[PDB]
Amino acid sequence: SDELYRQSLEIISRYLREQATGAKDTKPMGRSGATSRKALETLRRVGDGVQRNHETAFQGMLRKLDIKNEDDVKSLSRVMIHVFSDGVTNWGRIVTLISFGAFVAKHLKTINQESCIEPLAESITDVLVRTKRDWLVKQRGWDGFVEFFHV
Ligand SMILES: O=C(O)c1ccc2c(c1)N(CC1CCC1)C[C@@]1(CCc3cc(Cl)ccc31)CO2
Repeated sequence: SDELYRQSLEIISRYLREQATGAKDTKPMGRSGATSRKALETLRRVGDGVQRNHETAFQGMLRKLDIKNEDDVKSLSRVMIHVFSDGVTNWGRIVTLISFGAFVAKHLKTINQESCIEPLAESITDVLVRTKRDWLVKQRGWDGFVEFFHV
């Protein structure tokens, strides 16, 4: 089975949902749980900071996307490919991809479209893993993510 994909989706899904609801999911993690738990803590620390440091730009892009429904949510894939995939890859940019995804998740809750949060997480994971697998594998995947941001 595609383990990198499965793990990425669990991490991204949990962060997005936690960010939108303000509550942690206490379900145990799936495979590679230890690493996934550390990746989630890393994301809470660096992801939350990113949304604040670039809050104005984040509010500007959200406005531009003018999300009101599911079709609008489905159009986000093309934008992520255009902006994230078409550029030099580094951990900072992957954190921005996921951090803005969480910013959108919060927005989805505000307009009562929470059911779109998991599909959004799946869209983000598709872009990340399916367009940057070689890079991720070379940087040791999520174990590398955790080491890179280690305090
Ligand atoms: O400049 C960078 O290094 C950078 C790196 C990655 C990025 C972006 C910028 N994005 C644009 C910025 C401007 C304020 C957010 C967000 C985006 C594009 C739409 C989108 C929709 C969703 Cl659901 C998630 C992530 C993204 C693609 O991920």
